[PDB]
Amino acid sequence: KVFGRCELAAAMKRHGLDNYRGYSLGNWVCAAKFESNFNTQATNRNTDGSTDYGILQINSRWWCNDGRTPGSRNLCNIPCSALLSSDITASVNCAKKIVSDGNGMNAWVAWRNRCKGTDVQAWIRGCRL
Repeated sequence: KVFGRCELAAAMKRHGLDNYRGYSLGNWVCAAKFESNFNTQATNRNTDGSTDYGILQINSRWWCNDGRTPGSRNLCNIPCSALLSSDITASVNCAKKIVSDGNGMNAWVAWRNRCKGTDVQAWIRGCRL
């Protein structure tokens, strides 16, 4: 399901991502905007061979099991097929973990190269929350 912008912003807010670990809603929206275009059915095979999964783009090397990435850890304890569902509960329950590894949101390169240091509250501008 392709989530709108303010549409998504609301799904996160209630799932508990608005100020999780100290990162506002704006950072989260930006993350998936550049990592999937709000598309939750989005996947992308990485060079290392692992694949990214979800509207937050989460690889199977360190966070989920896809049944084809050798050296998997699956620290989230999931299948990566679950980060494709329209319901972003599992892609949120896992994002928290990743942002609590000690790297913060630096985990997402897209955020370190496109959202970090910019006006990110503009991503929730005009949304009724």
